[PDB]
Amino acid sequence: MREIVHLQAGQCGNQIGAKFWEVISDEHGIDPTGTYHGDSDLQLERINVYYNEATGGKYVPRAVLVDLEPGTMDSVRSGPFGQIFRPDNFVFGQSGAGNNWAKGHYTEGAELVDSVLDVVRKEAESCDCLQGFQLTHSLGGGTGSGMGTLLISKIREEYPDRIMNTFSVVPSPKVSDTVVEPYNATLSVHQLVENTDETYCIDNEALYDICFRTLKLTTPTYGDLNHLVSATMSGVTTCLRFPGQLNADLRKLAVNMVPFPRLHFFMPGFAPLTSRGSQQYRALTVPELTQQMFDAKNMMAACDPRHGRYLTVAAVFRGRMSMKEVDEQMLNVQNKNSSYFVEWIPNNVKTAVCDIPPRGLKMSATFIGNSTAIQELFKRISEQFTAMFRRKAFLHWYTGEGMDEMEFTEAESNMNDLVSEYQQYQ
Amino acid sequence: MREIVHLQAGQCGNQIGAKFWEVISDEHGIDPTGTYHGDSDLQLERINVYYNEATGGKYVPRAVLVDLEPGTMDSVRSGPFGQIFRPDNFVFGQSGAGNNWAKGHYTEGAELVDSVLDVVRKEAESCDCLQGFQLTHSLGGGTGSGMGTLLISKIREEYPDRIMNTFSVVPSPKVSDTVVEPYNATLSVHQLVENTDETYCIDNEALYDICFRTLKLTTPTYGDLNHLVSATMSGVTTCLRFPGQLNADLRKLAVNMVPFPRLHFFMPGFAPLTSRGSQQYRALTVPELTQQMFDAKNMMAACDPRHGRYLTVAAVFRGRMSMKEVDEQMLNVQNKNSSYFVEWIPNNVKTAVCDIPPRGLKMSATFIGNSTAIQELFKRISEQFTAMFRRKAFLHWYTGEGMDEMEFTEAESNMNDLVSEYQQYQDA
Amino acid sequence: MRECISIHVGQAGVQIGNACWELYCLEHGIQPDGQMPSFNTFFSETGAGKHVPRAVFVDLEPTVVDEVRTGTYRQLFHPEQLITGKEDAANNYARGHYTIGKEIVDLVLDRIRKLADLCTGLQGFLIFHSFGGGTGSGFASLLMERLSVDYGKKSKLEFAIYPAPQVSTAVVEPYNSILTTHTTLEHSDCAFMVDNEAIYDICRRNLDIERPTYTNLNRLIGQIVSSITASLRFDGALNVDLTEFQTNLVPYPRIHFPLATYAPVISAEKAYHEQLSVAEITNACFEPANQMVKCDPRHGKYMACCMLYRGDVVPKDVNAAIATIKTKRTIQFVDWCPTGFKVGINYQPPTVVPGGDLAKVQRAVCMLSNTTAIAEAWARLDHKFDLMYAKRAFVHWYVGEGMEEGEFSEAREDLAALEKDYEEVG
Amino acid sequence: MRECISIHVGQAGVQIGNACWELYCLEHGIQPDGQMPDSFNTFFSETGAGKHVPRAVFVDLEPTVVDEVRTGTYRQLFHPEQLITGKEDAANNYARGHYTIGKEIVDLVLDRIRKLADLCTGLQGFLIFHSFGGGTGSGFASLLMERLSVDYGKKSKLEFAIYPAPQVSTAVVEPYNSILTTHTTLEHSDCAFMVDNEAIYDICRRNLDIERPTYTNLNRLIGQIVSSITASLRFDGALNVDLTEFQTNLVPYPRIHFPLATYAPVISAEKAYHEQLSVAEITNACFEPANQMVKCDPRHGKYMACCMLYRGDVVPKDVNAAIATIKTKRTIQFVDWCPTGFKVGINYQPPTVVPGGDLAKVQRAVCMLSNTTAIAEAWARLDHKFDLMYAKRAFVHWYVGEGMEEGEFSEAREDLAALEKDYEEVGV
Amino acid sequence: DYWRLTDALTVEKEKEFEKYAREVINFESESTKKYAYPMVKAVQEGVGGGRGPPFVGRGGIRPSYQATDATGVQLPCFKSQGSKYNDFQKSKRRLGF
Ligand SMILES: Nc1nc2c(ncn2[C@@H]2O[C@H](COP(=O)(O)OP(=O)(O)OP(=O)(O)O)[C@@H](O)[C@H]2O)c(=O)[nH]1
Ligand SMILES: Nc1nc2c(ncn2[C@@H]2O[C@H](COP(=O)(O)OP(=O)(O)OP(=O)(O)O)[C@@H](O)[C@H]2O)c(=O)[nH]1
Ligand SMILES: Nc1nc2c(ncn2[C@@H]2O[C@H](COP(=O)(O)OP(=O)(O)O)[C@@H](O)[C@H]2O)c(=O)[nH]1
Ligand SMILES: Nc1nc2c(ncn2[C@@H]2O[C@H](COP(=O)(O)OP(=O)(O)O)[C@@H](O)[C@H]2O)c(=O)[nH]1
Ligand SMILES: [Mg+2]
Ligand SMILES: [Mg+2]
Repeated sequence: MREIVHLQAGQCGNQIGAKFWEVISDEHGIDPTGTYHGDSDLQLERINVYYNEATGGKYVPRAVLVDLEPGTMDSVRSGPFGQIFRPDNFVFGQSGAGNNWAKGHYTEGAELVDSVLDVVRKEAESCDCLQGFQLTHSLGGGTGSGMGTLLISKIREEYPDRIMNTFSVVPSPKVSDTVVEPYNATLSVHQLVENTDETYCIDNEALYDICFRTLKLTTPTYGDLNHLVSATMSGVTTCLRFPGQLNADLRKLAVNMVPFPRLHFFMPGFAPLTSRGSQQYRALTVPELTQQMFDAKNMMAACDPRHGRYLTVAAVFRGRMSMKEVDEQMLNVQNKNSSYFVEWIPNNVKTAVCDIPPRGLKMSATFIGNSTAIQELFKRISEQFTAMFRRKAFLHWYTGEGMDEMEFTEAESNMNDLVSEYQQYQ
Repeated sequence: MREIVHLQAGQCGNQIGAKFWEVISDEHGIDPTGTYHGDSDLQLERINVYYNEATGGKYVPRAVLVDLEPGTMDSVRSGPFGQIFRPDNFVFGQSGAGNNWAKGHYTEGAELVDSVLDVVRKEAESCDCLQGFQLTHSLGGGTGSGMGTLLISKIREEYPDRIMNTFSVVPSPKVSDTVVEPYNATLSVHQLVENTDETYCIDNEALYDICFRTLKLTTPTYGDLNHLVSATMSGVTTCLRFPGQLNADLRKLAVNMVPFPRLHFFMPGFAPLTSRGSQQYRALTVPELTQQMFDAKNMMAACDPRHGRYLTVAAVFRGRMSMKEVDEQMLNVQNKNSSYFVEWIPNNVKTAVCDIPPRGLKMSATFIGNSTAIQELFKRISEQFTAMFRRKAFLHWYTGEGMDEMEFTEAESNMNDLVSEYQQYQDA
Repeated sequence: MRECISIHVGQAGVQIGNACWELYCLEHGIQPDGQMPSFNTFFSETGAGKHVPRAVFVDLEPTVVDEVRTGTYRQLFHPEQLITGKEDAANNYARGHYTIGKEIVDLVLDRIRKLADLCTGLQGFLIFHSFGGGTGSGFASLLMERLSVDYGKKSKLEFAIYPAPQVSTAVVEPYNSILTTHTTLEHSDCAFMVDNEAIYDICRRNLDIERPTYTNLNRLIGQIVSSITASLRFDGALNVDLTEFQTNLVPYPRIHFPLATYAPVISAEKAYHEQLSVAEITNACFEPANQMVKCDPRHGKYMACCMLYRGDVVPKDVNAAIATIKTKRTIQFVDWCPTGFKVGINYQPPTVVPGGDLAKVQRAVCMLSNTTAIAEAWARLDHKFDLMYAKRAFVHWYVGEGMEEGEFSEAREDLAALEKDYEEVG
Repeated sequence: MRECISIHVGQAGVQIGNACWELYCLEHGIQPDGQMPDSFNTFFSETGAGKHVPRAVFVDLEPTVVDEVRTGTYRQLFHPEQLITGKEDAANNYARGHYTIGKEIVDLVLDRIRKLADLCTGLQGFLIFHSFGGGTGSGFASLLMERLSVDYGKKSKLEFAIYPAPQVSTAVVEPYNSILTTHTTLEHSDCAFMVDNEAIYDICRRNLDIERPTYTNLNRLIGQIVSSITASLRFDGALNVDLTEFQTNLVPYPRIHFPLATYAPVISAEKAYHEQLSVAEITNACFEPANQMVKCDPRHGKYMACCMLYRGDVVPKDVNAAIATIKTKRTIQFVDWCPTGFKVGINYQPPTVVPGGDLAKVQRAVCMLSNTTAIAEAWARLDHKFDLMYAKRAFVHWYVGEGMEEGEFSEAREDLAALEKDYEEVGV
Repeated sequence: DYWRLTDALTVEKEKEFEKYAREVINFESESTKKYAYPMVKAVQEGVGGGRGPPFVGRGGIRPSYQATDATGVQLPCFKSQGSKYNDFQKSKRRLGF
């Protein structure tokens, strides 16, 4: 009726989705066995969006876990909800790419699409009415950055009308763990602009900034980072799974979020993160959510929106509120920070309400927005890729795969054309 | 509705602000836990002036604690009312100023001004109708005397109409703890004249003199000194928080006070101060309050008003009273000591009544007045600052920060221009 | 499933392999018989339920391997795996490459062929030898040459003793060293050049042992190889395979010579009195006085750094240490690497042998920097070989063995060209 | 948080370290092993095994002095790598310690200070202790300031050291080292704490009734001085004074960074039995020339700045009363360019007592740091002696044979004529 | 009561692992007590990164104080008398009010 298939690419994608599938299983009251132990009828009313029915009152995630190395599948099923996934949905190869975009995209990509596409088509023919698939991957890897681009291109030909969201992981320049990282990001964003309806730019560094300051966690592991990135995309589709006073879904936002097809990159935002000491002195109010929402430190991307102009704003609220406060806070923030908003679009903010609160919490809010600050990231990649590509450095690994040299030039041309028309819209 | 945000600068400011947040917590019946344990409905009707709501029936002070040294906050937090303040309001750093006005105002303050500006704007946008902010600091420091001037300059540009009152601490010449204290003071009062609606000059030595004589305390600590200033300034807004026979506010006093914008320095006075032996033989009467107040010993500044001319007088009263004596005493003191009052303005006395008595006490009164005695402080600083600048002593500390030398002169030139026109108001 | 096969050659190869294998046995809990009272990457199961080391010890002298044959681990090891010769080269690359190799080339090749048949998915070939001994030089050269055409894609790691710049156990070592470099240039993927004198200085200075020995050195060699292989053996938040850290170490086909470092290395008595944390250990990895090759990277410029933490460690502290080391002007980077780090984390702390020297420590670090400061050692060797070849000393030995004397000048010119290429990078 | 690192130089530096750190162990409560059965972080550092490690660099050019510490009671208190030794010493030669022998161990010490600076997050300043007499304490010490000045331009560099006593002397070639060291304590020092042992000799015998004192008895008193300076940093107080606070309020010009210290009261337990201790009594002893720790009389000079550190059971009331009495004394002269030259500092915790010491357990204490121009006569005596040495060309062959130019002697001698002249300009 | 219920739930969930934490300490301290120091440091660290005294009114909550440029060093308590507060009532009878 409106179903989503959870594509999963890379070690980063596998760990992110594994934390995600646990989170909504808590939300829908699904045990590790796969049955329903929940209490409310709404906890099992629209669970068919992500789950598929099995005998014995059992439900299976509609996820296709893909990676080029089998060394991560063990840790996937070693986790809490490791046995909830169907084993036939696990698709993986033997030899990885070694963070080489070339190897994942072309050489060891060619044989593994057929197993992925057959599994993807099987879940595609399972549900009657698909809203769209969902893929999480990293732009600094060899499979998520590499292989991860290829299956997107083929499913656009196979399924053009379906919504295509990507919670990609953009590498950071201040903190980076890969030397060939700019080369992979150079050849992946070109695939993003051509074939993607919307992209969510996440950054691990800004996640690390939040936990140090906003949460003040002493020892933040990647599970904590996976907890945040699962929470925001849980807030994307909570209005889909549960009724609200003002309903919305992916297509309500995506149509309202894309003024022109070339621009589909957004930075998300989650309102109630407070440290344990911050729990003691607060009053839970909608203005407090909005105040923490627009503070530039709350963004988990690597771009401050105060240097850019704001194209379009989304604010999706999870729980029970009164919208007169919600409309007054959107109106208050629109007029006050007038310089940061574009003038050719009055009323840049889109609002949505989801009646069901997040589990364990009373009030929350989720935020999506497109601003001129995202172009700060792309040229920042260009300063490093061109520094690499001028001396033909690290090229024989790519050149040994079998492509020619103009692909870097056209990928460099595409994002330079991207930021140029992005600068014109400022 | 009518809200106040407390700006807190320096070790002096942090301690007195902590003392001030305790007395009104006792007044508004707020436990160190944070909830409300009071008995009277009027104890909780206007608590939103200083407190903000927190879930679970809790109220948080609307304070912004600032200092350049991190160890002062731990003394604030280890204080008994240390778990009443929200931690995000606390803003500080590890690099101090070393009693240098220049380091606070330019070098190290520039990295911290952004965060406190975020905090005060957060508290400003919280309340619907803000009357103004409130900063308390010392002129003998490096943070409150230093970057505290920089905070004031910014928020006047951001919020011009809002009131900006300062219970600033002016250093004493007879007892001092800093040699560059005239240097910081001369570079601070010039920031005061340009950007401040009203200022109250409290001297610690005058506070020291009072407990030497009026209270006869054997070992009064600075907490006692913190106790007087909190009680003095709680009497400023007791009419604001609680209705009275004749209501008044900060803007009611300030508009009725300031004849020309260049003059906003005053000496405050407090009525109910008696030693233990004085409690045995007394009668709580209106004249005794008025009689005690106009004696120059009670005053917490280092200026004798008998050497100057009282420009205007504001006298607010706390507790339930009649206006028969209140008017009969102010008229009596106006006529008797005519030479100490200017002739250009009749009826210099401004009066206000607050019905609610102070906690645990019956009668009280608070007074704010402008006189021609205040230059006894300013010009005596000029007897120091000029006699320290001509040889360029202690200048490399200030010169190493990157500023010029014309700034000392212009601050001095403004201070000589300040007194000179104000001299002219004495003989007018 | 990941597999690394040992191809150790020479007296150094045999002693180092016995070292590394006692560390592997104590790590995996295997008793000296080969019975357990993770492991599969090095061991292999048998019908009798024993665990079989995947090592090929090859030597031209019998006694070095007969010491193992009568050692404790005799029943643990394979009589067929241990390959011995009757007559040695006696520090003669020509003997080792032309006269004595062909007798047992076929036997060694067949042994590694059966080991590769036993393995299913081969990750790597770890090959240990020396640049001084005629055996460890010429035999290593020929087995690289044939192994390259036997397995084109399978990666070949090259751990080898380089002659020390001051102390030497041979006079005819530089001829073998200059003649061997062709194979480590055109038949190697990574090279881990080591001189003894650096480890000598390290163990005297830090470890307080005034009279160490070759087994004391081999303990640290086994420790660094174990820390390299720990990500394959056990779980980590960021597992690092061989392909990943070779890709983020090798920019060009001619530059595959990184320098290594292990920290912390302190005795237990001094380990009583200091905190060991991420910042201190990563600062100790950067000191020129702790470098295991006699050169100062401060005289050169780092252009790649692979990083392998181990034990009790948090990525927050990892990123903080990365920021701290990046904010240092004494440490330089080449202009074409704004981001030159390859970070990996493993959970299990490094184990300890009884009778060893390092104390048991909860967190450790292994550093692998590719820089341009290594070329000065090759320059010293070039001067020494030039003043060797000027008077044509010891030439008669090799000529009687039967090689062509122009190969000496060809190797000298080739290493000069390699130094010139390193100058071009620098 | 605040941290202090000791870079004591010389055998004397090793010995005062032994005295200081035993005292530091007693106040916080460190066992001889190093476990408690954060006031300690400024001196100690936590380990993985939870050991609290001294943050001092013991550096010496001879093995025997530091090896005694290696076999002392606190052998398992100090890190063995930290105690840096030298195989050969200079033997009362500045030149050997500054041009030949120092260079072998320059880096190894300089790697240590960096590693100690690694452990600390916010570093306040550096405590460097040495002696002007010994070659290592003069030669090796002079070079290290020159290098750490460019390594840490902003970090404070305190200097307690030992000046040659104007009559008694343990060396003949001491003035050559003493003169050639004065250049470094001018352009590579922030403060200085010159002391002759003879002044301590007179004070201890006169006051503490120990007719046969040893060097440890002296080092206990110097440890009390350093303890009093850091006491406001280690523990809370009404007026906490950090390192930068009194660096600013003691130094009028960059060329003038030589105050004189004074500690009081210093009296035996039998002596303490019969006499009352009060703030006025204990502060009056601080201005007595016979109790001064430098052989000069400030009554022959003028104070331009006095720094005041109250410790123990002290009250701000008696603080101001004592200041009032001292300001009313013609015997105490002040410069015309500092009317307020008292820098008040108040701490709560009383100074602890070491078993086997000389000071009895007292409740209140005072510390004095007065800069005056009467110190300049002591340098003139050194100029009087060293010049009459240097004309005779004696011991010149020793220094010239090391490899330094003989013209630096005249330049160093010429310098101190300018420093003495500058102190005369302030005296006008 | 909804937030009051969650307050008691936080007390409930913090307790249950403390039993699981404690039984390892008693099991580990079966041979020698010379070696139980890191447990005592671990179970006395407190809820959150705080160094000062616990607040019994709020349930032992230790709020942190981390606002210091990019460093964020936690504030340590130098330790003092920490005397009971004036209440403004003790002095008012000390001053006779
Ligand atoms: N690090 C280390 N080096 C060794 C060891 N054994 C030998 N070497 C080095 O190897 C060099 C000589 O070669 P060997 O390993 O002894 O013997 P080989 O490799 O079989 O070559 P040939 O002597 O010609 O037979 C010496 O210079 C040593 O530096 C060892 O156990 N550890
Ligand atoms: N206050 C004090 N001064 C000392 C002490 N020991 C030595 N001195 C002074 O230091 C001078 C000699 O320097 P030393 O510390 O003994 O030796 P050094 O500094 O290492 O220099 P060299 O003797 O050349 O090695 C003597 O003239 C004393 O005046 C001490 O224990 N306490
Ligand atoms: N935020 C986040 N990032 C992760 C996590 N796990 C891995 N990563 C990132 O993923 C990158 C490595 O991805 P990789 O395994 O090469 O991707 P693949 O080639 O597609 O399999 C690293 O740079 C990590 O920063 C996680 O749990 N959270
Ligand atoms: N009246 C009063 N004055 C105080 C108190 N605490 C400190 N002071 C004064 O404040 C001055 C030092 O302030 P300082 O810490 O340098 O201010 P900052 O630089 O703004 O932090 C001293 O001269 C004291 O007289 C107090 O509790 N009450
Ligand atoms: Mg051999
Ligand atoms: Mg000596």
